[PDB]
Amino acid sequence: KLFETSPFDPLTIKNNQDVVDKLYATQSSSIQEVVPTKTFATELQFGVTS
Amino acid sequence: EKQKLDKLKLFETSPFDPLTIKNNQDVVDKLYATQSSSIQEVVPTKTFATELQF
Amino acid sequence: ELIKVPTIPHNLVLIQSDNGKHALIKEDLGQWPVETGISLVNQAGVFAVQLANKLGIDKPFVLDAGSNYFTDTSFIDTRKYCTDGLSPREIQKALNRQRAYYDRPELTISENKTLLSQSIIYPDADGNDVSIIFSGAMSHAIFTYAQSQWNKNIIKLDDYIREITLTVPKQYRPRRFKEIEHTHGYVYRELNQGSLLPLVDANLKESSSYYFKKLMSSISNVPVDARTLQSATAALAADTGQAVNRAQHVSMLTNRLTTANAPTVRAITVLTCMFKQFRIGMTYALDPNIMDVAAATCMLLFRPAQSISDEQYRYCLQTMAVFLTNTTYDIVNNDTIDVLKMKLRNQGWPFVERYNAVEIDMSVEPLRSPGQVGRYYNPFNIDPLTKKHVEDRLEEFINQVQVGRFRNASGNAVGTTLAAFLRACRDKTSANWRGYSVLVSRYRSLIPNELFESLRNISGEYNINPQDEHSFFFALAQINADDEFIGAIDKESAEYLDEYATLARDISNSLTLVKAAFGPLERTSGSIINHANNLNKVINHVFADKPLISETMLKILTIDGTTGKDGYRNWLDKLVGHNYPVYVEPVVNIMNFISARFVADSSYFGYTNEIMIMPNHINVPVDDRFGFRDSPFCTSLPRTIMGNDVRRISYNVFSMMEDIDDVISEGFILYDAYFNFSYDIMTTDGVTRLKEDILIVTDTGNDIKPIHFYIYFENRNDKKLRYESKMNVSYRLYIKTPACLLPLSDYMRAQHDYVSPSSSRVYIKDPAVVYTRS
Amino acid sequence: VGRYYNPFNIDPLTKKHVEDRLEEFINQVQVGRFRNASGNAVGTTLAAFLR
Amino acid sequence: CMFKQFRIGMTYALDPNIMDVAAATCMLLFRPAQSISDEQYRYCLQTMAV
Repeated sequence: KLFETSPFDPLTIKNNQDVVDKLYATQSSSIQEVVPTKTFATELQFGVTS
Repeated sequence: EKQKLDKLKLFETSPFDPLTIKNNQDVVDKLYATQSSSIQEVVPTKTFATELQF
Repeated sequence: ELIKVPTIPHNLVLIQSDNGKHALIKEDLGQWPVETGISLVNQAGVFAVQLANKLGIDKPFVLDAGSNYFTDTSFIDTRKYCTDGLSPREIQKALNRQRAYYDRPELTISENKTLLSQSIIYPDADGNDVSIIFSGAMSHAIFTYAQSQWNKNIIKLDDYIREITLTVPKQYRPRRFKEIEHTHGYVYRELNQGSLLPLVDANLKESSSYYFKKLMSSISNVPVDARTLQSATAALAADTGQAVNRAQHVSMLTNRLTTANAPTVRAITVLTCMFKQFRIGMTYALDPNIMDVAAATCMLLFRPAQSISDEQYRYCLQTMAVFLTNTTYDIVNNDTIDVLKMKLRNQGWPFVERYNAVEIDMSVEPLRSPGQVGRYYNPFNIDPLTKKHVEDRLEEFINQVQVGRFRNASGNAVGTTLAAFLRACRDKTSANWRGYSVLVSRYRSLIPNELFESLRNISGEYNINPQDEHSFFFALAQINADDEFIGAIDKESAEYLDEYATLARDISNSLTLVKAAFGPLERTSGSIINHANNLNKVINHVFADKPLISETMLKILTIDGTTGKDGYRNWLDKLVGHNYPVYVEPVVNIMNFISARFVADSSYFGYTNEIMIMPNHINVPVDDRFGFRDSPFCTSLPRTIMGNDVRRISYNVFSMMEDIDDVISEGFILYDAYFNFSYDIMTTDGVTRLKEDILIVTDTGNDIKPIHFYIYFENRNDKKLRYESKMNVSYRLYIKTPACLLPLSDYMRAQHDYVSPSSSRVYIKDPAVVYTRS
Repeated sequence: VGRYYNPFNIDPLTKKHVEDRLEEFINQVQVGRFRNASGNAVGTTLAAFLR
Repeated sequence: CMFKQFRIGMTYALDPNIMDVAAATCMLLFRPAQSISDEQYRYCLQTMAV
């Protein structure tokens, strides 16, 4: 078997967002270069609203 | 729980410890009263000594 | 978060008669009541906000109408027929009925294929999808303009990462991105930075107090490792000659060493080393003693020169000279800095100089300071390169103090005591400067450059007592950075980022409001009255319902003690007639576009600017394209009728009139007002007449009643209707033809194109490029 | 027609005090020492009241 | 070890602890020099220096 857990089922996805989300869900079952944690923001601006 | 915190803060609110307080008090206690009147005229009073050393 | 709009918001409505002879297409944008005597641009903007809300345009969005298509049954036709807009089936049915009236044959097969394939979706060169559909002109223009304005802020992920690459600190862990988010990642972020300097400059002490309070509440909880106070006291007592039987100066120094307020002094030190100019002063006792000299020496030696002001320097020198030089306060009241320095140096005291701290540049860019380099002062006047005090003769000066004679010709009690105390303080600072430097750097990373250069301590709330200063320098603690402290600091960094952004947005909104509302002020009364009334109206309106201003801004304005409305009112008044630059955001451009089109094309929104009233017995050229019977629409208002110019009257003059019968016996064009009107196009045939009378005469004045046309279609051979129109109606009202009305025959002008971006784009909600360490 | 003095010496055009150095004067009072031999915190109290 | 192109990186705290220096030395000794980047090498030296 190539994979212990498949990265995703090819039939379930319908667009690129779906495959990105499936990768983000399944990444815990693979060796990760950087284990995810809280993200840190350095630049953030709010535009004026209607 | 507040009593323990207060007792602990007593250590840091002053540079003395009960050991040093006892040592200092062992020096001026009964010193002024024991001496004669003439010597009493030329030595500090007990309250004065406590004020100086504390 | 971008909103994907699944359908194009067309507003085409097909109206056809029961006979089917006539048909037309109309744009429905609604009727908006417009007033007169007030400015039109303000009402235009007020209506433009609602119009944008109606079209799903106001909020940021992207178009996702590419997938709304089907394919024909025929095998040659591979074209993608779009399902949006006015469906070609409706136009086909209307045209078939129109040809059924005229006894013409129905549309052929070839014509049906030509018509039903008009609305189509085709790919574009770069991958976008262009959909051609039947839609109105106003909706098309507004939607396309809004699409462009919002597209101005969508940028690829790599470009955003490049833009924010300078500000990423070294210690945090880089965030891996999926390959799709690199090849096809797009982010919607505003990249213009709003200056916070208006608020900081206008009310300096409120902002300074707020930021200082938050920073010190943060700093006060830093864990430290400190030597026991009793141990240090024992060491100092052994160093000098300290005995309990005899009163001495060392006893006075070591009788009031308190560590209770150590965190406050620690936070004050961090604040002094963090900002560009943060003054601190001490008030010594009326009769100075050795504690005051120790504290003054500590301030002069280890506090930064920028922190000490010239008056504070003079006061410290005066106290030192009073203690050590056999003099009183009244002697040195008129003395200057040079005289005090010479007096203290003549007696042998060398600690009479201020010392400038040494700046260290931050590794990464300060936040909200594009293209700038930040710096902070190193604590305790220690040069990072040499790892010692800036003064290179400090040991020699301490030895000089040791061998000198102060307050007594014979005996070195004061000199020895002060030398021992200063040596202990110097050792503590030299050992512990590193942790304080690290803490100062980190807490400096939280404030931008505008706050670094602008914030000042003017309230004098944060002072240090002399006892606290000498105790803090004698028993200096070693700053220890734990993991929990770093995590809390990260949380506060996020909080500060959010609060800075909210402050910038609030400042921009306030600048826009103060530019749009209040004009110049004058020395004349009545102008002051008008300004006060307008200010009260503005404050009351902005604070009602959801407050315009954020809660953090209300907090920083209130911190003085005002009610929140008063502080905002004062700040708004202070901003009148500013020169601060402002940025035109996409939403402002969209509203301006919609308001300009509202002002220009008045017929689309149910109001005109001139009307005409003339008797039924005078023939009038009319727009006969639609086929209405006695159509109240003219292509343009007649300049000349029956060889003579048509009289024009302003609404005010017309209302003021008293001989309206004579002037109405001929008919006239009313102008200088915005006439609101409405119409109900009925499918059947009938007399075209208004719901109400044209005119109302009162002893006060004359008015024009609301206009509601009942439009009916026309059958030429109808004696009853012709006679009723000729005889029953005596006067008629004519307005310019609405631009939303459009015949069915020229339907090809309703064809319009909308472009939607490629479906392969993936959108990143959190464009952060780095992960927290733990 | 008539003329009256603007209360509190505020110019409507400047929308501030007539003196263009009030903030500098107030800080000068705040950081100054007035009666060193007798009394304390005179300057700070006066500065707070003035502000 | 198997793949030469794969690299190893490590991030230290703002104030290094004796654990951080221990990891820095352990990385420079018992890991291939080909799998340690020059920038990561400078970071480890800087951590040892501070």
